[PDB]
Amino acid sequence: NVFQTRAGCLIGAEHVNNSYECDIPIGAGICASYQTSQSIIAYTMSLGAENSVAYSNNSIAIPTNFTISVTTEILP
Amino acid sequence: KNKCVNFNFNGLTGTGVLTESNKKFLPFQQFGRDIADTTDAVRDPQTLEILDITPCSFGGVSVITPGTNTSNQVAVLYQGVNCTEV
Amino acid sequence: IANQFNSAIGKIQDSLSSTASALGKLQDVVNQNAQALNTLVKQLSSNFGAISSVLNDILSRLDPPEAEVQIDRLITGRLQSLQTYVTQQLIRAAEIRASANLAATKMSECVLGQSKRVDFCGKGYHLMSFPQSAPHGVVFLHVTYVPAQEKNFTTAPAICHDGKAHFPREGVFVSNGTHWFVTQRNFYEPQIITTDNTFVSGNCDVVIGIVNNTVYDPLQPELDS
Amino acid sequence: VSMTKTSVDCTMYICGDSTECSNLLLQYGSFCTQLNRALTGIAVEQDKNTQEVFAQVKQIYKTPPIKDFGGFNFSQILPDPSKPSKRSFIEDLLFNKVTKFNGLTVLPPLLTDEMIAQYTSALLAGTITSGWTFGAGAALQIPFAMQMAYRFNGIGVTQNVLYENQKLIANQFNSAIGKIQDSLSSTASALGKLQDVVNQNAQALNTLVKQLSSNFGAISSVLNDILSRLDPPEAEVQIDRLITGRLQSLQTYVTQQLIRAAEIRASANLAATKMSECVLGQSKRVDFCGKGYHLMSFPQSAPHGVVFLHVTY
Amino acid sequence: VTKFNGLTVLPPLLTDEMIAQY
Amino acid sequence: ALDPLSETKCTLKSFTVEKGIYQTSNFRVQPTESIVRFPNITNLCPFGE
Repeated sequence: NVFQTRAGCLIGAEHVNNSYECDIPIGAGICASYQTSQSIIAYTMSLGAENSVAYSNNSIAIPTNFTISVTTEILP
Repeated sequence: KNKCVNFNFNGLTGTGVLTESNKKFLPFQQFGRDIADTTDAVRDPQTLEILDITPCSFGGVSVITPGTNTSNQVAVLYQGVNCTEV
Repeated sequence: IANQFNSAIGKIQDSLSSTASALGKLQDVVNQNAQALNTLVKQLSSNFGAISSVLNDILSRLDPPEAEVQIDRLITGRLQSLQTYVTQQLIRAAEIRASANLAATKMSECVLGQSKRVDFCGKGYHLMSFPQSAPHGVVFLHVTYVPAQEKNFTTAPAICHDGKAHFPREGVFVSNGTHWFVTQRNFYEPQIITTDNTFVSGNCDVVIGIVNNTVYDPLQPELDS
Repeated sequence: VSMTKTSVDCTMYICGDSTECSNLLLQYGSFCTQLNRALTGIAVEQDKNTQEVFAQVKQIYKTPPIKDFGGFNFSQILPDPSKPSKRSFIEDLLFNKVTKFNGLTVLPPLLTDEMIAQYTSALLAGTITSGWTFGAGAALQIPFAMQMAYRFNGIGVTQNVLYENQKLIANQFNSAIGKIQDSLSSTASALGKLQDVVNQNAQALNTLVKQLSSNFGAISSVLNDILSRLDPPEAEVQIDRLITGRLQSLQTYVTQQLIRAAEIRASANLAATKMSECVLGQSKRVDFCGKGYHLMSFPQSAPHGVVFLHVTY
Repeated sequence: VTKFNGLTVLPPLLTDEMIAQY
Repeated sequence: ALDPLSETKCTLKSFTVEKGIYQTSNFRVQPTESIVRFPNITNLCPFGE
């Protein structure tokens, strides 16, 4: 498990082509996580799912329902 | 004990209030230390007892007074301590 | 709205009770102060180039002129320790004063009144907020309006009836595939197209994408009756 | 937004390859350890700025293959897939105009430039199709012609102006974007605000290295020379002078970085605030999004920063 | 959410009760 | 040393004392007496013999 990155040589991490959400930040868009017989793995940070919004001159979306959400914010 | 004094025990010195604590030193341990590596306790070299070191009362002196043109009355405030000198 | 709100407050109690790391922003302030104090004290045990860190030890060994040389090293180094401590406290104080100004701003825009700023009071359209006391800080519970379910509709920029383009006074024009309805952007509430819901501007030969429909005039049955 | 991440080693800087010098450094306590923890925190904060700023969205948005913008031409602002790296024609200019062994380590950023462009593309593609909705909730597609109509009704202009003058607004907008490309290409000083950040870090690093050449009252600056000349007890006198001064050099560098770190974080909070008010939604604040009544803004990636193109009425 | 060398901890101006009454 | 009011004037380096609270000194308690406790002096050699 000896691989190279832009940050430097990383030993003890398996390279997974699949992109996941960043858990342990490393650098150069690379992050590590403990997952599946589980071991440390290296992967490219995923920026989130790709959403293609249907767009047309005659097309529009009107919300049919709503939800009341409560957000918690903390400040010192 | 129970007074502010300058104590010299074996090769250690210091100033503070000595009081009997509940701490227990192992037979070979003459004195303890704090997280900061400061001595919080000692064991009597002669007898067998444990004494905690409480620093003698200290704090800031704050003067509460109105404007000079108002009155010269002053109120002394000893911070971080109970009433002692008076 | 009574069930969604009450159910939401319940999740706040469960999240804060189960998850203790949500307050880590405040715990950092406590940890930073502890490290600074622990560090400042432990520097007293350092020699700073002196023979020993204890003052009485140097005074009880070296001669008066020789001791002053070693005592000066302790005074010099310990003096630098205070400068490092005070320097960090002043810098960290700037970070706290910046957060305090932010907290005072939110209470005004979020808590006291209703804020139109985008994502200042949190995601969604802000309604009102609840201030809550927290150690060395404050907590804000922001009630927001988040749209949930939507449906794709057919829209047109304007309607043409008598030859003059009609524009919505409020809302937008939508259609289910048969008749054109007026509706608000935040919710779907079909409303008949009428002279009261639309405004007459220009002609039908300008607007691009204008469509033809029947604009209902409530005055027609009144005059016929 | 972000500043160069630097990790300074207080062991190598003060004492090069020296055992005696190292033992004398331990007498000064945690100074070495503390100076490293401070810089470590600064490097972490630089990554927080990008997260709190560049990424305002949890999803990636893309434009449809059929492009109807209602007369506007976004080809300049949107990324070009023909390029090897994903960037727009404006970002291409933004990146071009803006550009050791003593124990100074340059830490790589957590977020690559390509990923930053993907954040910008998501914000750009979102505003086009979804308008102001995607930021406040689920993505709601709206025809762009109606989007500008609502943005004029917000500033007090009846939307009838758009539909009638739509052709004129298409020429003024496209002509305006063309001036942005000409200005950024001809004028290289528009980004000077970003160049000052690069120059500031360079001067601090250069100065820190030049201090090694100073004697600090010692006979010689080189440690091997002192070890190869004076006796063991005599060398300690000269080595202490070098350590004392070099210690102050690190304190000066670190102190200067923490101060500048407070300046960059203040600007980062402004960038995050503008993206929310100016980019995602429409801001009613006066002259916050720039002169004139704000309509909508285009985020654009720039080195160690971000550019905002504010369309106003 | 939760010395002897002359470091003094100053008490706050307003007690936890007062801030709760705000 | 006349009174606390004068200590305020000497702390502020001014003859006029403004309304407010000011710290003019640091209170500290000095030790009353010196205490000495050492191990027993026993285990002498027979040097007198």
